[PDB]
Amino acid sequence: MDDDGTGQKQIWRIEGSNKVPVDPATYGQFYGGDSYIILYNYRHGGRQGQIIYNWQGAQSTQDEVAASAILTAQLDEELGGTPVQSRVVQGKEPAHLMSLFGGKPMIIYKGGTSREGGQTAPASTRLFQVRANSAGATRAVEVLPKAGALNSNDAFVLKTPSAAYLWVGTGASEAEKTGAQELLRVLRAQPVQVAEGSEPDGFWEALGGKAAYRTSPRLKDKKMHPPRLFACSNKIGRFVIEEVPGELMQEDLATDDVMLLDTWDQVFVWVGKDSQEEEKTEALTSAKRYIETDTPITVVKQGFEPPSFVGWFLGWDDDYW
Ligand SMILES: [Ca+2]
Ligand SMILES: [Ca+2]
Ligand SMILES: [Ca+2]
Repeated sequence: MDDDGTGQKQIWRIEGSNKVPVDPATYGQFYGGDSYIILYNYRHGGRQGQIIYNWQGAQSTQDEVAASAILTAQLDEELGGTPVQSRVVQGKEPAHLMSLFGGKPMIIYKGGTSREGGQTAPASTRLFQVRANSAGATRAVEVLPKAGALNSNDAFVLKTPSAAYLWVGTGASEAEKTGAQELLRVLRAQPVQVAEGSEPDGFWEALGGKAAYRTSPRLKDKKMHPPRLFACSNKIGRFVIEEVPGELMQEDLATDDVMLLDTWDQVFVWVGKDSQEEEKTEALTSAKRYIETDTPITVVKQGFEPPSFVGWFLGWDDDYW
């Protein structure tokens, strides 16, 4: 897609069985608990065009997903069947969708709406993980405001009732720092800038006390062989290993298989709780083989992941499974 992302867009959120307009002043901000529809009208190389992006937040329920399916069939038909359709889950957005918000980062809040509970209110202390990919696309994902949630590879924003902080990992890029600044503008708070290793007492206090967090040599490295995740499985009748692209999300770890995370200087073998013995044995064999064609191999179990592993994921919830 060569279009520059500056065409007219409309964004609706799924609320029960309806789609409901989102405040246009907040375009680029989404609730991870919800599902959205973006109708993007553009003009490129002489001709007009249309795309519908169906965006699914990582905590969106199965009924929201079914309701957007009907809602998109309705929109498609209202428009005469003219648009290009594309389904997208959180963290796997193509470049073109990321460009729609004017160089701003996509911001993803905790919470959302449901038929039962309505619109959740924002917490009074919130933490945001700001990560950008090789190509400069930036995502700011809200997580639980604990010290353990930090990782040296990224920038973070911390907003309390009384103060705001912009924490900067040793490994954080300039695109991640810029993105944190833009989140801070949307939050209407002015930051105290904080480098990793020289945090003020107020920063730790606001996170609930100082603690160990997600770090390693590789996570700390600025230079960036950026890490690769693989799914290993014998569910089809034989053992195979395929790559999982896009941002590393916790949903990508298949709980009935074994996963390999290659951070170059190390290889993690994550073992799903419903994976079979043979999947782990063969994955250990394949990792060892891949390494020797040119390094610790660390085995980790679902629910008992060390911080060196978890730091590579964009958002982690300890009560996800
Ligand atoms: Ca929801
Ligand atoms: Ca980073
Ligand atoms: Ca399996």
